[PDB]
Amino acid sequence: MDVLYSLSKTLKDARDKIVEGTLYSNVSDLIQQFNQMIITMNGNEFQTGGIGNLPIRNWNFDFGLLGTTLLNLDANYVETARNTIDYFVDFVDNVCMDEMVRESQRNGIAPQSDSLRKLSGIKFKRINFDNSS
Amino acid sequence: MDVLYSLSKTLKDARDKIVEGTLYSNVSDLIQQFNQMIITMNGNEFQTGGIGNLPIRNWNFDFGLLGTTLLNLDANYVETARNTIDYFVDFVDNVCMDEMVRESQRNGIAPQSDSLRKLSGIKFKRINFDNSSEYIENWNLQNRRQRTGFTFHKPNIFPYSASFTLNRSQPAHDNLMGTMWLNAGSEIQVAGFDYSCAINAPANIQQFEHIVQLRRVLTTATITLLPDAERFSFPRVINSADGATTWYFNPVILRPNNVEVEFLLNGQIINTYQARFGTIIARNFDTIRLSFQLMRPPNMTPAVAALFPNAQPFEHHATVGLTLRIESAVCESVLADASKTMLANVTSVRQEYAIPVGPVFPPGMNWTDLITNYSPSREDNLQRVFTVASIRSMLV
Amino acid sequence: MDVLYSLSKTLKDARDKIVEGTLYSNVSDLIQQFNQMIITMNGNEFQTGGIGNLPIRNWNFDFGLLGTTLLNLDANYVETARNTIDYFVDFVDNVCMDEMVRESQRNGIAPQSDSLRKLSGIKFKRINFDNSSEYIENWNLQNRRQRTGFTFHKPNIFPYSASFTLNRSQPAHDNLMGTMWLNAGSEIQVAGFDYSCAINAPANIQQFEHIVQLRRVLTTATITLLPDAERFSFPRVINSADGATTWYFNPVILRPNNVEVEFLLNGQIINTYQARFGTIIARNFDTIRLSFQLMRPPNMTPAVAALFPNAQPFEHHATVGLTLRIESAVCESVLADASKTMLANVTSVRQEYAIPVGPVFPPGMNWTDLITNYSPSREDNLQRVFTVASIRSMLV
Amino acid sequence: MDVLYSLSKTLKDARDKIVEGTLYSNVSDLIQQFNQMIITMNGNEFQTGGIGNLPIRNWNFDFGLLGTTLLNLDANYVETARNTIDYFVDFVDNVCMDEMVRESQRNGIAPQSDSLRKLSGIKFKRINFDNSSEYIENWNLQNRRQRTGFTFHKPNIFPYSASFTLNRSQPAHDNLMGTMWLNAGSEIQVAGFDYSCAINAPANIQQFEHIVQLRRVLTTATITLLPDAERFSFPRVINSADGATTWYFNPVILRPNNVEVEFLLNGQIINTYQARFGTIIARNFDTIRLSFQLMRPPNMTPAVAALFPNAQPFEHHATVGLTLRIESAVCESVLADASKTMLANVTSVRQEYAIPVGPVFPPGMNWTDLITNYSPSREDNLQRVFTVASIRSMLV
Amino acid sequence: PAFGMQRMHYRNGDPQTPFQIAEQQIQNFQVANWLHFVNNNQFRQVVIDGVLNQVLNDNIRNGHVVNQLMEALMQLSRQQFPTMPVDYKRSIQRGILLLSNRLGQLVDLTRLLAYNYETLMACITMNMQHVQTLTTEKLQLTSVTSLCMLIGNATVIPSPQTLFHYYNVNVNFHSNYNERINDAVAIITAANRLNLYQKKMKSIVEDFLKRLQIFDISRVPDDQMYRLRDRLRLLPVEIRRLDIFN
Ligand SMILES: [Cl-]
Ligand SMILES: [Zn+2]
Ligand SMILES: [Zn+2]
Ligand SMILES: [Zn+2]
Ligand SMILES: [Zn+2]
Repeated sequence: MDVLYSLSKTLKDARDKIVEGTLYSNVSDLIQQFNQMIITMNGNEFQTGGIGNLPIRNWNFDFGLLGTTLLNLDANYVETARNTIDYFVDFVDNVCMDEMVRESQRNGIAPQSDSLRKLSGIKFKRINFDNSS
Repeated sequence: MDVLYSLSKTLKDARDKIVEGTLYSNVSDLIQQFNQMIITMNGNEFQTGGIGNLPIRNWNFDFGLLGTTLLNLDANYVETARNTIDYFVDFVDNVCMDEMVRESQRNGIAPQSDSLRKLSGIKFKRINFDNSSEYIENWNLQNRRQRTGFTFHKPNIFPYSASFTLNRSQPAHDNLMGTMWLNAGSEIQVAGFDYSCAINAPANIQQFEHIVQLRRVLTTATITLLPDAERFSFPRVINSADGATTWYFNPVILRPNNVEVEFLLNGQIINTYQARFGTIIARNFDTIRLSFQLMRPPNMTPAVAALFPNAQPFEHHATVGLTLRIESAVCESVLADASKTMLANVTSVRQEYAIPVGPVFPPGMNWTDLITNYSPSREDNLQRVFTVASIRSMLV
Repeated sequence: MDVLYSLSKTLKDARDKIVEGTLYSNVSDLIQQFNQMIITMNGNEFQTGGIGNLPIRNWNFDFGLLGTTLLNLDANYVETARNTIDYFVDFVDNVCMDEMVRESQRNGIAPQSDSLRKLSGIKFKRINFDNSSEYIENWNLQNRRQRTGFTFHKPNIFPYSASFTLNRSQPAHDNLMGTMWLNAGSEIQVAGFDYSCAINAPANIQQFEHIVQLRRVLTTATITLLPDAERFSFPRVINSADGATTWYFNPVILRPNNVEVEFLLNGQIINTYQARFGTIIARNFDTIRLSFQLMRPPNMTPAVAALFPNAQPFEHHATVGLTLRIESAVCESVLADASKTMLANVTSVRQEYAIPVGPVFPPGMNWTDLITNYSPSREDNLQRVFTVASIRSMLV
Repeated sequence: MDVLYSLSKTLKDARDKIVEGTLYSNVSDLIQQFNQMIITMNGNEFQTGGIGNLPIRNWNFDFGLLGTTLLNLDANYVETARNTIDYFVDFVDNVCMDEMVRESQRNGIAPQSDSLRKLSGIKFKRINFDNSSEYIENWNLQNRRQRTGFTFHKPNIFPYSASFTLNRSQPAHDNLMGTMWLNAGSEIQVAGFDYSCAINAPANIQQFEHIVQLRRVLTTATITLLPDAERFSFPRVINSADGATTWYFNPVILRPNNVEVEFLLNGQIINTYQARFGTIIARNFDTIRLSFQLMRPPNMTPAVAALFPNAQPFEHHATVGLTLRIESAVCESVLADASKTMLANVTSVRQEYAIPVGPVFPPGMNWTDLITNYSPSREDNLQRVFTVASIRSMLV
Repeated sequence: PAFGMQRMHYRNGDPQTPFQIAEQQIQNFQVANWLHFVNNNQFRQVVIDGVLNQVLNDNIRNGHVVNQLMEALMQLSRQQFPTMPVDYKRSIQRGILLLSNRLGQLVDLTRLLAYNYETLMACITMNMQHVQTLTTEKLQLTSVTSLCMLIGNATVIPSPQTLFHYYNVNVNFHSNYNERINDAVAIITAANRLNLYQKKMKSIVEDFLKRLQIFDISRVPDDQMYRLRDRLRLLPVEIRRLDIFN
């Protein structure tokens, strides 16, 4: 849950902060968090399930890191970031939907969908950051 | 818009964060953003306000920067910052007011005032940073034509409408069958009245219908549905449909029967609730169809039997009611609502400066007329001025 | 879309420019664009789908580049280029067909076919070049939320409707007052008939009003307005509103009186033409109000005075008319018109391969049903399929 | 005009071609042309507006060139180009609107707005490049004293006129011989009616003639000629010529006899069509002469023989007709037509900004009044504003 | 020349520097953004512990802005140089890349320079007033080339004893300056209050300047000597000296 929340929070921050013309000092920590997310997610396969009419979806992560070395973000940077962000947002939305439609009588606080159970592994704990909501 | 929002956000962050005693590492990025704003604005002349009674104001920027190597901010530092902050807040407020009082039929989403047009230049794009507010986020997503929605607590989606329809009528208005409804804000109160209590209706059941077509699609909406309409449950004297004569309504409330709510989108049944009261969820709809029925109680106690005779005169009129309150919803377009101040802010600015009526909005920013005729051009202009009003309320 | 359009545009340029004897300098830039397309497409597998009766087709690209060695193109060069172009045209036409026969309710503007989804990947952006067509220009402007413009000669904006309203009627249908209209395509023919010739009207004037709501806003519209309505000026036997009986209409045409044509936007008056006939301009409107009057002639010659008695029976029913043709207009949404072939191409492709009815379009691609219920989802899907149809018609 | 068109054409090419991913070789010449535009416009101040409600707008041009080297265009390149293009497109739109709202009796072809007069200076001639549109091409050909040609689908060459002439008449208006016609746009319906059915006409034939003088010569004109006139073939209560009384018309349509359509130039017969219907070609003419005869049927059936008595009263009036529709023609002068929007654009711009009536055009740019008195000064001003409107349409 | 632009006909006395004009006239984002930084990388003023300090933009202190420079000059290495003879173009681009490919060393050098500046500036006690001086220190750009092409990764910071010595010399100079000001003011005010109208305050000012130890008094212009007298007259007398005088 905290990992899914951190993925979503990183993506929302990236959508709000990685904008054309902005100073790199506005996004440095966000860029580091985003790259940590990409590194942790790269190489992992996910399947969002086919409960009900929810389509079965498969997700593969092989993305380049967001660049440093710009004083101000330009349009090329925003375009690359937007491609990656759009894919990640689609994945996180599908994971959230797949979790939202499941339930168990006992241990109902624990994750139910396969993707969120996978994301509960230790290897993804690196993604986790500010849990402020 | 992004640049104006970034200016306002920088000024708000400067007010909140550039405070006495704070670690410089708390403010380093903000100080950099603030200095970039100063640098970008220095040497630029702006003119705001040549419309209505909004006075002509000229803005020049020759401000110094803020230091970058002390460890803790002191009172000297805050004093150095505050005068610049005040001038910039005044400028941003005037730019927002200048934009709010302007409209265009062709490109209402595009900037209208001179200052916001100059701020659309590429050189000012360096000021742009974290666009995290709901309105600016929706602005950026809508510019990209991505799916994005505004979240409203009690959206004012229904134009004010207190009307009635008579299915059975005659000049004396003593045996009337029909419906009366109030549509206001996020509330629908509807009531079907039968004066004969469906005495001669087939199966002693009288069906009432009410259709409300929303001007914009609502999604993920929470609805409270209660089985009475307190607005149409007391004696009333009501004008005739042409205003020639007044008729009398003397309700006695019976519980509505076969209560059905159909939330529809493009004429398709999306959500259906039968005999369900309290909280219901309508995921995606543009039309609300309420079907209800007055059923004669087959068994009546002597008082109840006296209320409803077999034939005229009918003095106690059998009424069934429904109340529908949209507590919260999501709409891809902007709307007035009970929580926000955007509409009120824009109206206040327009009234305080005697803005002449333009070709987009109704006079006085009347919401009933605006939501009755919520055209795409009106939606564009309204999103622009509401985003500007949200940017202004960040500082004022 | 931009990539698919660029592919088709490159193929069309190659077909028109790679001809025997032509200077290489005539084609150098085209050859570079074509070779870039070859490089980008090489090694990519595509499948055009099997919806309906469209055959499943697989596409593999392993083509060599076009040569750069000739000063003038010879026949061998043209033949090699023709072979490669033929394969690419087959692929683009199949992709366009696979896109046209698909629709979506959630995101109907987004690509639906798998190949167009693959072509939206960044790797294919190198193919993209000159987007000069009206439909691709509108597509790109819409993607940026800019003011779009589609120019239509005789836009098919009115759904077919041949109806009448009787404001005064009786079961024998001999003293009838009302209107009959045909709304078809770009044409409106309306006619107000009074059987008593306004003998007992308050000032010997019978007012008729016709309100036509356009499903989309039209701008820069050239409109021919003519006094008579030739369609409602001959004897007719007309079904009753419930189809129970048939009534008789024996028109005699008088000159319409106080002809007032209003073009309204958001219920506000934009254009007004009083007693004006011929060509008029409606700059921006979404509603047409035609108000006309049957005025009893104050003076009549004996034959005229004989046509119109003082009381029933009435044999010659005084009819006034109006005809309103939209010759040209501009709309922000796509529409069928009398010149463009987008709708016909989409319909022909859907019928040729027996595409099952989907959740967006009416079950024949029938235009009356589509324009009657022109929802935003329908508009999105229609813009997509019309853009793809234009891209296809560049090659096929 | 050539310079303004070159600005607009450069901007349109830049919009269509400077796109993400495209090869630099696709745009190299365009990039040079765009840079030349920037160089020529730099350091110049322009003012537009200040007439009617058109706002005053100042334009200052200080833009850099595009010098970046790339194999393919990226987002940075496109965004820089887009900023420059947006400013230039706004400027060109304002210059076009400023020129479209102005007129002069003397030298109405010459530029009227200050910005366009400044753009006519020699220093701006460097901007000039490809002039390929019909309107600018005709402008250049005319400036060269070369024969120009505007092609029109359904030219609006006939001013609206629904009139009649009575050759035999009396106060009772019961024994009338004459003609009635509608000349509207590209259509001419004419009908000769004899109430006696040529009972006493020499040889039992009544000859009708109708001369329509075109305000400008038409060439290469495709005409559809149909025997009957559906507009004058139903019962009609028509007004008196002076308006004192009304007369009655009860047509029974006979096929026109000895039909002769003569297309004349300077009173000489260029084309003649005798008993020919359907598509005909009038190659060059300024006048149309329609001559048609009502020939009393020598042999009638009893139902026919009963409609035409020997003497008055005459109840069924023998009407012959003709319909003449110019589907396409070529005129040396500019005209409204069914497919184009230049007139509509000019009228819309004048109405939206409340342009006061000037000394050249009629109020509201009414096409009937304009084309009835199509004077050389009016023609010059109209060609100017139509060329400007075509230039504006390329961008707006 | 890289972007094919017409050479700048710059005019002396223009309120804009050549780089300020170029920033507006150049459309490439790498070069324009680096130019924008250069156009605005002036000292910021801040008072720390009652001492005015000239401090740097944080992007200099962390060295991040060198990346932007790298970006700009990488763009310059890709440019066509339209009319330039190709051997000269190759040489220019390869020299650009010589600086470009030392990005890590240049970031390290910028950080080292900024850290040394800040640490040594901590030891300054008199306000760092920025004025354009009559004479300058001549800096060879070849020495800049040496520093940029030869710096390694060996960090060198001021020694603590070096910092203490620098601070002590600054404090001694500041204290002596104040004490000589006080002595001069006390003597001038005493001479005036004692009605010593033949006393020449010029000798007092000369003694004060000589005791400041860093002035060759023979090369002090007369107008500045008299201005110094005038400013010394306006100052109040230090409490201990004034009490002794009373
Ligand atoms: Cl509440
Ligand atoms: Zn509340
Ligand atoms: Zn009533
Ligand atoms: Zn009927
Ligand atoms: Zn007459």
